[PDB]
Amino acid sequence: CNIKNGRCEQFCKNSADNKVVCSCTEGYRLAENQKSCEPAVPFPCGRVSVS
Amino acid sequence: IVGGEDAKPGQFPWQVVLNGKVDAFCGGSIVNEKWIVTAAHCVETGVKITVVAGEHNIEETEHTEQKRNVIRIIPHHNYNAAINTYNHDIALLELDEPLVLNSYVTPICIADKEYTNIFLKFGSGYVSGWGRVFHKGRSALVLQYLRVPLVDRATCLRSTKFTITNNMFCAGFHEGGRDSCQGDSGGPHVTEVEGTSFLTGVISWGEECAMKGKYGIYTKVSRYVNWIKEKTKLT
Ligand SMILES: *C[C@@](*)(O)[C@H](CCCNC(N)=[NH2+])NC(=O)[C@@H]1CCCN1C(=O)[C@H](N)Cc1ccccc1
Ligand SMILES: [Ca+2]
Repeated sequence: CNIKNGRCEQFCKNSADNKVVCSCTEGYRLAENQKSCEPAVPFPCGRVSVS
Repeated sequence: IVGGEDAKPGQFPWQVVLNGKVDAFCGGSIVNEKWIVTAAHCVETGVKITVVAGEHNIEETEHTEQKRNVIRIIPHHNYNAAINTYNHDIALLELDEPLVLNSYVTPICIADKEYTNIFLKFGSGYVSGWGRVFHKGRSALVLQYLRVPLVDRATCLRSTKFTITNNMFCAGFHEGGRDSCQGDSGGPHVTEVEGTSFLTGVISWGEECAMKGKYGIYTKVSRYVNWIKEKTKLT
């Protein structure tokens, strides 16, 4: 998780064998690329959606 | 907010205003549909308070506002253990009926202790509110916001005779002119992490507003995120 947060968009934890597990805050889901966070509810926290 | 600018509607959809024996006396942030996080010094006493989410212009109607009554107030248990220190200046407000989340009414994200502190140390946060726009001057009609840089602890300490605890941080500009101010207390200090905003502070106290050599003082939310999560659970 040392550099660029393991390339996790939100949260990174050190697992084993040099590798990472990313995770996201409530209302988001770990995207299939296993790094990014995607909305899992209609109005997830912390997001501007008015445009 | 001194030296800030007008928010757009929905730009800070976690921001709420508090109304009571004084109108627009403090701000807060939406934790979830039932809970607001604010400053404990805004809600000493069991006097009645209302919360307005989806607020933009406090003298006009936007048809985005949601007004709720506060039925329970939980100041941090160590607030006012020591008088007039403003240590642990943070409180939770439970609403009588859930907010309805929408583009104008949206929670702020709250990371764990480690990541809230990492986000704070990114060093640039947004503060917002309807407080004074000049020191000893009038309050804002339209929500104001301002980006403030984090200030290092030693500089923070030298800037004031009052004590800065490890539950506080400083933010503002070495040259002054831009600051939170009276009426902004309880509102958010937030850090934007790739388009998602996280709560990193609560607007707490200062000496005058926007004076050169002085900084705004903020409650350090990383120290309180376990407590926030414990008390605001939905079931
Ligand atoms: C309750 C909040 O609206 C308010 C926020 C002020 C933020 N100021 C800056 N410059 N960012 N906080 C307060 O009013 C708190 C709690 C009550 C006292 N207080 C202060 O900020 C006083 N100004 C602290 C003080 C300084 C010098 C002498 C006496 C008191
Ligand atoms: Ca309005």
